[PDB]
Amino acid sequence: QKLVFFAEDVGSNKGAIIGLMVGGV
Amino acid sequence: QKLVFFAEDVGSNKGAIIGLMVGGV
Amino acid sequence: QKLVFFAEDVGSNKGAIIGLMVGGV
Amino acid sequence: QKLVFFAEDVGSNKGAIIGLMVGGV
Amino acid sequence: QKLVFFAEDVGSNKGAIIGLMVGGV
Amino acid sequence: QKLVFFAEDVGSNKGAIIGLMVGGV
Repeated sequence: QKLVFFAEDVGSNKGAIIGLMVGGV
Repeated sequence: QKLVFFAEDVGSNKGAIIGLMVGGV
Repeated sequence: QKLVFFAEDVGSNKGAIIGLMVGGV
Repeated sequence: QKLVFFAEDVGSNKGAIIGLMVGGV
Repeated sequence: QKLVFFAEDVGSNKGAIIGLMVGGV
Repeated sequence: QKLVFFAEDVGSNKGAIIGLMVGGV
């Protein structure tokens, strides 16, 4: 008997998350 | 009998998280 | 019998987390 | 002249993030 | 002239982050 | 002229971060 439980990149961020961006005012 | 429990990159951040960015005012 | 329990990069930060950035005022 | 820059819960976690959960084997 | 830069819960964790949880084997 | 720069709970942890938890083997 062999069992494998595999989970990867769960709720993970590998990119850009930005609330807001303003070049100027 | 063989059992494997594997979990990787759970809730992990490998990118940029920024609340806000302003180039100037 | 063989059992393996492995967990990596759980809640870990390997990138930039910044509350705010202002280039100037 | 009044400026406001406001951000909340940017990339934040509220609630459960679970890679895997097994009741039993 | 009044400026405000405000940020909260940026990349913060509230609640549980669990890589793996097994009731028993 | 009044400027405010405000940040809270940046990359902070409240609650449990658990890599793995096993009831018993």
